[PDB]
Parts: sequence; C-alpha cells; structure tokens
Amino acid sequence: CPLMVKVLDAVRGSPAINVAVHVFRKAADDTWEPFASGKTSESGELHGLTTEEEFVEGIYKVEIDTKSYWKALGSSPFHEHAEVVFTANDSGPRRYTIAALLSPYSYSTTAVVTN
Amino acid sequence: CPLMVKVLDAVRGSPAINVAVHVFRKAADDTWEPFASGKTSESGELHGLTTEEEFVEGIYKVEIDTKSYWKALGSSPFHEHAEVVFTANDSGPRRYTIAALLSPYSYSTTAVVTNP
Amino acid sequence: CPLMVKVLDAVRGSPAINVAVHVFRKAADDTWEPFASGKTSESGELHGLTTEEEFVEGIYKVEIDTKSYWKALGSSPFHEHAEVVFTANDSGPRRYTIAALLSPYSYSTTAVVTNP
Amino acid sequence: CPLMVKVLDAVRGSPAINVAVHVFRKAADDTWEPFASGKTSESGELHGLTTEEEFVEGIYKVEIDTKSYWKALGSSPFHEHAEVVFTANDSGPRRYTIAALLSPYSYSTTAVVTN
Ligand SMILES: N[C@H](Cc1cc(I)c(Oc2cc(I)c(O)c(I)c2)c(I)c1)C(=O)O
Ligand SMILES: Oc1ccc(/C=C/c2cc(O)cc(O)c2)cc1
Repeated sequence: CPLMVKVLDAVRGSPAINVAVHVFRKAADDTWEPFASGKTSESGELHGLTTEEEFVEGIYKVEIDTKSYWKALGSSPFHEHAEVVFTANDSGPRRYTIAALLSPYSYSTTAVVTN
Repeated sequence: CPLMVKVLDAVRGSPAINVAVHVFRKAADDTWEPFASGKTSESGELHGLTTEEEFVEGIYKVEIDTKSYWKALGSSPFHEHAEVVFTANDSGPRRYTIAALLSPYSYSTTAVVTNP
Repeated sequence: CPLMVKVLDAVRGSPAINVAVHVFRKAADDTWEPFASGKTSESGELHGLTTEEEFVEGIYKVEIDTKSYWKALGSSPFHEHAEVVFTANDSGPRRYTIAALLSPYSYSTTAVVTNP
Repeated sequence: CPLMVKVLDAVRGSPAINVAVHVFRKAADDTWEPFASGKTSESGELHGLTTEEEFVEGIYKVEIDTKSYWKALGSSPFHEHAEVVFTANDSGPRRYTIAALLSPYSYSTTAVVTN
C-alpha cells in the first residue's frame, strides 16, 4: 500500500465517508491518465489504490469530489473538488498518505511520507 | 497598531464578525493577567487592542471566543475557544497579526510577524 | 477587482512574496483556457488579475505555483502546485479572495466571497 | 481508549515524533488540574491517556509542546505550545481524536468524534 488517502469533515468532526477519489498520472503529452479510484470508507480512508509495482515515479493528481460530498449532506459548497498534485520520488520514503480536512469554503491537505 | 487579529469563517466563506477576543500576558507570578480585549469588525478584523508603549516583551495569550461565535449563529461547536500563546518582542518591537480560520470542529491559526 | 489572491508562508510567518499564480477558465469544449496570471507582491497579495466585465460566469481554476516558490527559497517541497477550482458568478457578480497558507508538505486554502 | 492525540509535521511531511502532550481537566475553581500526559510515538500518536471510567464530562485542555519539538529539530518556532480546549459531552459519540498539524508559525487542529 504505497498510496493511501484520508479525508476528514471539519463541520461534523468526523471522517468524510463515501467521498469519491480519483487518482491520475501525468502522461508524456501532459494529459491526465486515469490511474486508480475509489470511495472513502466509514473511517474516511481509501486503501488499496495501487501496488508498489504500478506506482512508479512521476506526477500524480488526487481529485477528491468534495462538491458531491457536501451536497449529499445538504450543505452548499464552494469548490468543485479538491486537487492534490505531487511528484512521487523513489529517493523519498516509500509510503504516501494524502490527508485532507474539508470545510464548505476551505480545505487543508498534508502529506505524510514514511518508511 | 502592533497586535491585530483577523478571523475567517470556513463554513460561510466570509469574515467572522463579532468574535470576542481576550488577550492575556503572563505576570511575574506566572498567572495570566488580563491585557486587552475587543471584538472583530464587519471585516473580521480587530484593531486597536494595544499600543507600542503598552505592548512590552512578554508571553501573551490570545483567546478567540469561538464557542460564543458559533452559538450566536445557532451552532453547537467542539472547542471552547482557540488559544494562541507566544513570546512577543523578544528581539525588539514587532507587529503581529494573528489569523484564525474557523469551522465548527476545527480551526487553523497562523502568525504574520513584521519589521525589524 | 473581483478576484484577488493572498498567500502566506507558515514557516516564516510572513507574506509569501513573488508567488506565481495562473488562472484558467473551463471552455466550451471542457479544456482549461488560460484566463489571467500574475505574481504576489511584497504583501503576499495579487491584485488586478481581471475586470468585472471579463470575469464572467464559469468554472475557474486558480493554480498557485507553490513548488516554484519553495524551490526559489532553496527548499524541496511536496506538491507541484495548489489548485483551487470553483464556479464563479452563478448568482450574479461576486468578489472572490482566494487565500492560501503554505508549508513545504502542506497547504490550506479558503475563499472569502462577498457582496450580492 | 476514549481520547487519542495525533500530531503531524507539515515541514517534513511526517508524524511529529516524541512530542510532549499534557491533558488537564478544569476544576471547580477554574484552575487546570493535571489529568494525563505522554509523548507521541513514532507514528505521531499518543494512546492510552485515560479510561472510560476516568474520562467524565467536563472541560479539558490538551497542551502540545510544539516549541520543544521544533527546537529539537533546529527550527525556530512562534508558539509556546498549541492548546486545544473542549467540552466532553456524553450525548456526543464516545471516542475523541484530537489531531494537530504543525508548522513553525501556524497550526491546524481538528476533532474526530466517533462511535
Ligand atoms: N494583511 C492583509 C491581507 C490579508 C488578508 C487576509 I483574509 C488575511 O487572513 C488570512 C487568514 C487565514 I485563517 C488564512 O489562512 C489566510 I492565507 C489569510 C491576512 I493574515 C492578510 C494586507 O494588508 O494585505
Ligand atoms: O489518522 C489521522 C487522523 C487525523 C489526521 C489529521 C490530518 C490533518 C490534515 C490537515 O490538512 C489538517 C489538520 O488539522 C489535520 C490524520 C490522520
């Protein structure tokens, strides 16, 4: 599990459950190729997106469908989605956690990169 | 104006207006002595808390009354307040902006510290 | 000035100066068309990106070039940029401030949306 | 485990390891009584602070010694510590996670409250 996504809800103080997450890899021609996707669990986590063999160095985009999340809760949001764009580097540690903390007009995101 | 406080609401995407703020300074006996207080304006800003003369070196606590803010809007929040505790003016006078971004179960705070 | 961008540095406690910002607007064919660009000033603010006339309804992407910022300061950061994607002016003209707070492996962004 | 503390480092993109954390309970006379304390683990977590029987309703303060953390890494910080002050309410869900994301001149904190 080299890539994990964790999503929290700052309005309810809870994991953000059943949020759609799409990961893309940047192709040679600067387009975004679908790579992996899923929905966050009851604990706000999405595991099993990729494998060590598939997750090569490159630029990746993690798109979190925040707009749909907020609308399903009956709350009016600002963003279309949250985007996290980063380079995977084999020099760095091997496990990437992308965390995001959501509010209707704001979000925070951090990377936890460990061995 | 060497100490300013700015507060935003992350639910509304607006300034957080009418937020009460209490500033304390640690006394010689290591208790928290009341130093200044005020409330944020329509722009979410609180100016005029103190003066260059009065804002001496010390350890200061800026308490932002987030629970009262949210309750006044009919919301039950998690935190009692947001506390920002820092040493000021240890290398000479500086200007401090304490910014805070509020959600019902979360907040962020940052400091912008300028000149010398 | 209907679109403004403000960027802070959470490591230094200062405005993030000379941050490049590129704004795109989604075209009829659903590609991202370049709309405006600029860089933050000494105050960490970017004004004058667009005009009320030009800033029509649409889906906009504000790309803040955080990697170039950090690399220019001799730091290797995590993200390529911070992207802020939103629908604008769907209920008539509004003024948008996009704020971002930067750390080498993290950022926060919020929107302040005002009048009608 | 009704109370857990998790601390992350936004400069290095890592858990915040060996951070001192002190929890206090507000007494009848408005003073802060020591309640529990510890140091975060290699995963930036502090488990086992209290038990269900001990963690009664009331106002609690979680003090995270951010200044010492940053100084041990050779980095100059702004805050003396980070403080998180909240009421424990038996009406709400039963497990509290206090999370904090640290930078030298900023921090974020959120509560994840679940059953
Ligand atoms: N100093 C002003 C501009 C300015 C606007 C805002 I609005 C602000 O407030 C926040 C609050 C949070 I919370 C953030 O995450 C961020 I980014 C900015 C700050 I500080 C400065 C000038 O004179 O130009
Ligand atoms: O298991 C976990 C529990 C909580 C967290 C919190 C992450 C987090 C991310 C942010 O961008 C801001 C913040 O205040 C917190 C991460 C992992």
